[PDB]
Amino acid sequence: PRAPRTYSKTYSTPKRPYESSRLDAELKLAGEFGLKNKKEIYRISFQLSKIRRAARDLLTRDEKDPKRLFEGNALIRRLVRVGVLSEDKKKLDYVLALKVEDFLERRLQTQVYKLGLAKSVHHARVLITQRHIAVGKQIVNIPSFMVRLDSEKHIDFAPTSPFGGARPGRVARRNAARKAEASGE
Amino acid sequence: VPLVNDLDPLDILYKLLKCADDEGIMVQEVDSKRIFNVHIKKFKSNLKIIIPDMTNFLNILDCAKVADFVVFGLSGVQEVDEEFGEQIIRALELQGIASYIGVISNLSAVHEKEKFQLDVKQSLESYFKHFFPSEERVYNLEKNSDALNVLRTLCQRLPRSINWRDNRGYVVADFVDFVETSPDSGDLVIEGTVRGIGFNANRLVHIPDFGDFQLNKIEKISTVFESNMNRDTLDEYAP
Amino acid sequence: ARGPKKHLKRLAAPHHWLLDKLSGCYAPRPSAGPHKLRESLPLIVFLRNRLKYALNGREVKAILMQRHVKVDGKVRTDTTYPAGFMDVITLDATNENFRLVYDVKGRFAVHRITDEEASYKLGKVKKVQLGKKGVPYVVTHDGRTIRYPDPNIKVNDTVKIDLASGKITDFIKFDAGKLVYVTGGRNLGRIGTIVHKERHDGGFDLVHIKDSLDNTFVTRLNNVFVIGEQGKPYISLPKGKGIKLSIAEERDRRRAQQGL
Amino acid sequence: SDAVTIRTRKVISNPLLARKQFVVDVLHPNRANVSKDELREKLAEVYKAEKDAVSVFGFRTQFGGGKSVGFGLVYNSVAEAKKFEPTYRLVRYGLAEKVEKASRQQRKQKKNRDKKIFGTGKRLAKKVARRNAD
RNA sequence: AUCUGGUUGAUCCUGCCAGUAGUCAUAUGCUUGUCUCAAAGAUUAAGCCAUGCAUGUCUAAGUAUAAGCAAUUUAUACAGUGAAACUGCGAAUGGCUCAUUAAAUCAGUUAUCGUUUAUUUGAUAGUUCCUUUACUACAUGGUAUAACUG
RNA sequence: GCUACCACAUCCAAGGAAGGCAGCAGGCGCGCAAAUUACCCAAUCCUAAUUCAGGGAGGUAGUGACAAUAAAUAACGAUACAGGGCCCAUUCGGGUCUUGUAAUUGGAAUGAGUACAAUGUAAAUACCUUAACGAGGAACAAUUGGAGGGCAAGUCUGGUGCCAGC
Repeated sequence: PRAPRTYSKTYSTPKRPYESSRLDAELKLAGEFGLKNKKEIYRISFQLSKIRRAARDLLTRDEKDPKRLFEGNALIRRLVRVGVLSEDKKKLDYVLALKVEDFLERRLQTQVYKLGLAKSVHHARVLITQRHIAVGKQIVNIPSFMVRLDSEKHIDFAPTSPFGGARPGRVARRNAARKAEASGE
Repeated sequence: VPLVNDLDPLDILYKLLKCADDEGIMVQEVDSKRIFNVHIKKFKSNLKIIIPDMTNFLNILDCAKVADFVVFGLSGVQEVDEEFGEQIIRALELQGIASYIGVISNLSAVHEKEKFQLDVKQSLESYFKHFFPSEERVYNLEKNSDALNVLRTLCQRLPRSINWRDNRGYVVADFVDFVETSPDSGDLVIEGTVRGIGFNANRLVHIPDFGDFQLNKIEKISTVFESNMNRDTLDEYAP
Repeated sequence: ARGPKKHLKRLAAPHHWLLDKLSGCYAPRPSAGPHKLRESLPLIVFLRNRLKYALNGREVKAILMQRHVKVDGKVRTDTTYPAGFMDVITLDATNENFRLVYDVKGRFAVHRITDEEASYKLGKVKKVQLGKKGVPYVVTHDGRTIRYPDPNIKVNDTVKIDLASGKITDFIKFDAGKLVYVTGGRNLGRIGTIVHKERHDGGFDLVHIKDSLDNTFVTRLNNVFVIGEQGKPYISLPKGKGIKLSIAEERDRRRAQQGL
Repeated sequence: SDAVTIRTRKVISNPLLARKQFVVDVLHPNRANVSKDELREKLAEVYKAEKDAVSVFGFRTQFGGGKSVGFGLVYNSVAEAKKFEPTYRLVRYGLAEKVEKASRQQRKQKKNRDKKIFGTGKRLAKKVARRNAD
């Protein structure tokens, strides 16, 4: 034998499948941000609905209760460090009215279009996938990075991509090898 | 049956017998012999190993139809040829045949890196996708562990053979000698083992390139029978 | 089964050794020796999971066969010899001397000591009896027997042992207000002093111990190891010195110390 | 063109096997994966030792080029490095030769049939040379 | 912390049958490009089994006249290496299955002032020729067998 | 490990002699129902007279839509013709837009795949890195299930009821 390897499932579908007032607000997020399927939106409601449950009972036990103070001021501290809670909303009741696009506005697909690198929200997810953008020194290629707050200011192009750096791709090299040698013949 | 003209089936035999755990069976049987009778002292079975001559073609066409397992060799340096290799494959299956094993002798010729000797197997699967959807493996006899379950299956199985050749009786010869009965006609002693259903003294026997000849007696040597006078019309145009 | 068992599986290994749960399938099983099974630490968990000197099992046997590693002034080559509490591990080709003693969160700590503290060893007193031909002896917690003691020694006291000749210098009694180490249970590794000790006839006796910051707790009698009189131990204590810090107090004490 | 920069981090002095072990970190912009022949001959002059007394292993190149991290170590004599280092690292370096035996299946079956002969077996040879002679 | 369709011409009820989601819950149908991690002859038959393997072991330190090798040399008892065999230790661990078993197993909890224990670690043994040194060795008693030859 | 009876079944010169896969690979049996007769002791650990020998225990691959995580199958222009559109509106167009489409036209990006090297590894295979190669993509082409009601989606044409309970 050996030890077993833990895993977890990360989303959850909803109870009523075909009812129309749900189906549109999911649609207007998938066109606003450009997400592939609605499994990507269930992924952000799961993660939210365990944050909300975690604060939902530290509120029940008393104040000046040392489990509220150790597990509270860490949950608050992690949400600000990625930049979802506002810096003036550092109180535990304020996380109970958090919303689902306050995480959706921190992905790399959304934080690169706002910071002036791509002309549309679909020019982001194809710029990232093809290894062009590199926070720090690291080419990432995941459209759901959830950028930390003190590293919003490091995003740029890559020191290998033809856009922000060296040699052109194998169209322009192929076109230069289609015309410059063909200038004599 | 080799499927290209430059092959050493005696060496393919010596790639089939190195994994048999005797040693003194291959070296003494080399000079000019095409029939072999060998007893396998591991799975406790005896084999009748034959090998025809590629210079003739007609001998190839009946050495299949005596047997029940046909070892189909392939090549690791070429593909098959149409008029001679592919036609002789199309020959035997259309006249009817029992089961068979496709196999490759040598895979030294492709370069000693591993992945290049992998896919050349997949190329050699080509004549078992449109010919037969009933056999998916090709056993590499250079591998010792692939060369053993090619010995497991022929010593321990027997397939559905043909219909018509089975239900009449057929003997292969082992010792043929002529003895004298008359200057008009003598006698041939034939030593062998009867396959099929048997041979009885009320009908005739044909051998190709010699034709039809009349028996006289039957003796089983570890049942002495004779030919009665109930013969048929031993002629061409019966009156 | 039919005889003794001889393998230890990986998840059943004792937790405070901190073997990672994916590298293999079995753990080292400690040999039969001076200290108990789940209260000790073999010489392979020391020399490759603490000091990081060796990278294999095959490297540890290459160290032990060169006759470097001693315990208590005696050479060992058993690759799972069971070193336990208060043992002295004297390497030679580095001139380092170690002493096995407890951490605060419940672990066996790396501790370097001098070249003069490594000449002796404490040990408590598990029983005192009258042997054959009328001589008495005394049994320590690691199993040393020593004949001819002073008569004033009783059980649960503490002796001091000289590792050279295997003999006694002096001893400490057991009463109220002494320095005490705690070697088993939940408050494991804390140091404090005796308030008083109540007794239950035919049961397990309880001591009450006060810290230095004056907060108290209770354990059974046998998890209590006397060290010295108040304010004066006989051994070199680790950092923290057996003070329990609450988890609130040790986040920010790590925060303000984070100035590197 | 290429700054093949060699850091050597977290060093430990090991006299119990007479060596130093350290984490090798190598920066190499605009190149793929500096080979072991360089990384062994580079470190010798940095530590003033023979080429044969150094060895390196375990190199993973980061996601997206540029560098590689791993391990190397070095003994203070070539007599020690033949004494302590595992013999498949020695055969990498052209230093120790490949032994050639049978496979693992052929020397299992070989010993199970020398479990049947009580002794040398020479007395058994003249027996079958008598009876199987006739 | 949620409900919708179906009894009557029409309405309120008791009431059940459809629907709706989940499954580390097994098969099955059509499809199937990438990276990481991976269960897998349990159910029915604790039914039957061809071939190969899974348990052996030596240090400077119990026994070497190999008619072994190396020869190489200070060595006339032996001394380098080293098959076979006696002696010592292990084979009671590990791995696999779930048939039996309902106060039994098993769990958390006690007891041995009611018992056996190879090993490991630490202590521990002037007294024993009839004798206090009288015949009868302590500068050291006796046969028997293995491998091997035939 | 051995010995008896019970149920089995193997070789035989017929005098006899041998046997237990609910260990690992593999069988022809059953059923709705479940992988290779492969490579090695490098790691994890156990045994031995012992650092050296042994280990289907255990590790590494093949077969694997059992389950779980990350996410390709297109993104940018031009004119064009439309409309809306905010405005210059005189009324034009003066700006800002948004689409709509124009087998209307342009150039850039890239890994699926292939493959020198190096790295990985006990040796290899693969993943990370990287020469040369690799697209208008019409072909490098997504599929399963439904379109009275419950329950998101059609007033559309064709059967003599070809190929009707549904």
